[PDB]
Amino acid sequence: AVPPSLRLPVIEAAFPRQLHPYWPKLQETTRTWLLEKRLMPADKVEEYADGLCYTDLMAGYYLGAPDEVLQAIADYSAWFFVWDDRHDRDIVHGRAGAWRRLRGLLHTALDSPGDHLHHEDTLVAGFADSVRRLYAFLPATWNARFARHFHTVIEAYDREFHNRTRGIVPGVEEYLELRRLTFAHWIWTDLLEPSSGCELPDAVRKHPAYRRAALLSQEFAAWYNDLCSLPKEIAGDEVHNLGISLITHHSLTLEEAIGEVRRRVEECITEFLAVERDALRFADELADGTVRGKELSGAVRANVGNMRNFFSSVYWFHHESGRYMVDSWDDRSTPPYVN
Ligand SMILES: [Mg+2]
Ligand SMILES: [Mg+2]
Ligand SMILES: [Mg+2]
Repeated sequence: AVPPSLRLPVIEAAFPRQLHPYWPKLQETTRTWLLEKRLMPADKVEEYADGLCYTDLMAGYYLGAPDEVLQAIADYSAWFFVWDDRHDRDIVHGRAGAWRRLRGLLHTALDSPGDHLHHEDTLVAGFADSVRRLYAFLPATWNARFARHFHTVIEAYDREFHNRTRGIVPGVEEYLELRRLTFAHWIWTDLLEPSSGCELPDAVRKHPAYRRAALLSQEFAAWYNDLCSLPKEIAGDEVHNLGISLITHHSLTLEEAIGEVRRRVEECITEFLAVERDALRFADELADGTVRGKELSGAVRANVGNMRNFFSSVYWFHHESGRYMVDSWDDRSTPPYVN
């Protein structure tokens, strides 16, 4: 039973969950990949890895993706989570020197993953491994776009580092622009393309309906995460959260911020439903009778479909993952899966 303050009746009724048939293998393989790359201690993987439901999230998102593509996505996503934890630990312990170097190593590895497959820092090598595999599905033009988007993500994380060390709480609009990058909105949007096995031309993917649908899907997830991860981010001295920016600047109380974030989350859903019609109508326009048009039509249709899936997958992920179960920790400021 989902708590009233986090419950979204629309998602439960209009957004039915889906699950990739490869998921059972996905869960085990990703777990093994975390062990082989040494991204987590062997006992924390045994204890927490499956309870984190990182593979569950992506398997309910990228439906119709080839197994190898889904695996690379899941491994990358798992790295993304342990990088968020390393980023958090570097801040609380004030390891600015360690962070700046890692930051630099990630930029370089992003451009040439092969050269960093066996780097001394396992976090860098784990990153290089998943990125190299992601670069093997689609032509170089896609890889370049991916790198370009993730270069921005790293800098956003660096910007987050400086804000938390100084104690600066971003403005509500300053946060919303930063949140699009720290949540990696366009990374997950790009990953839709190898999932449908097709790189979309700019004329297609920058179509207003496609753009808006992709955006709204990411905004919902990012903002619902802020709503659900709020208690664990309060206890961990995290300052990057929509609710926190409201309380700090707009002087809203703890309950006023929750309700305010809820309404923004609810708007995303109904706004998505409106543009989803336009996005799917555009998919029907692409099918002009040609083989090419048919391929582009199917890809967009599958992508928009996965944008929809994200809603249900994220929603149930925040109530099934042990990542946010702060109420069951001995030390609320230190998650047990984090080292
Ligand atoms: Mg975090
Ligand atoms: Mg973050
Ligand atoms: Mg969060």
